[PDB]
Amino acid sequence: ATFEIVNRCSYTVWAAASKGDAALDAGGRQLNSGESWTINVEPGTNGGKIWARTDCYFDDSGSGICKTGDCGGLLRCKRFGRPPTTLAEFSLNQYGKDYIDISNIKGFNVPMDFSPTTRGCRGVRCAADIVGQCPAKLKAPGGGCNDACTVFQTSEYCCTTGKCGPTEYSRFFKRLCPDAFSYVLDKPTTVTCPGSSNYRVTFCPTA
Repeated sequence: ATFEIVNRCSYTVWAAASKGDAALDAGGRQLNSGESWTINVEPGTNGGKIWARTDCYFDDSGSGICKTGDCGGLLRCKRFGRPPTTLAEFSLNQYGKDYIDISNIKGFNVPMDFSPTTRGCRGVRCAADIVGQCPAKLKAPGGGCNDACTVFQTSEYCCTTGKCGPTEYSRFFKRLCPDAFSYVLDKPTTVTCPGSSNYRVTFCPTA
């Protein structure tokens, strides 16, 4: 499956794609304002994620650091990135179908649209100004808006015991972005697409 990753933001981002234990495709690449990078993700990929990283420096071997989304200091990500990271999440060819969603469970750094380029389902979007409206105690000094598990490390925010409910913090994400996961047990906003669909992830989809 192809995922076209498009940076409409006015600033550079370093796209990242991983299923947690491995890169997807090259795993990472710089996208200047306007650039598009198309990756190929193996069918049957379960638990894939694509995200943006901001204010990165890499040296000539592709080692450095990002202020959001850093995946162990590599340009080419093999693991998930350091919150805060808006997440495009997908599992492909799961008993005949694809599942996609955007999640704020690991915070928000960059607005995002996650849409199929092929027929038979709809896309999802979290494009509100969550960084600018971010509650005081969630603001990440490094840039972006942390989820409350990251900040406070409690069973309630992290949903460790599998029994959490919504919170004042999760409700901020859900109000700004109703169509993205705001906490682990949020009512699902997952979209079912045909097996083997193709996709576009657009950073900053709106002015």
